[PDB]
Amino acid sequence: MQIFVKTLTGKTITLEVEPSDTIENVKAKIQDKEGIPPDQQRLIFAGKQLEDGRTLSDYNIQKESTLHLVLRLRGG
Repeated sequence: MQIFVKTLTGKTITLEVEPSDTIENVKAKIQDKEGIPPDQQRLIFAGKQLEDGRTLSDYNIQKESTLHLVLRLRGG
């Protein structure tokens, strides 16, 4: 299924995922399209952060959901 990943800069990125993919998979696709390393990416959906060991299905993310991508704070 497809899902929408909205960025801080107002851009909308389009992904093709499968329910069983883990959150680290999704950040990794964001990297091959935008170059943003996974360690710097935060996925927020409905006000709640998404965890790398969890799956898209564990958060009840369905077709055409809009996931919000927020960048991590400064760490040095």
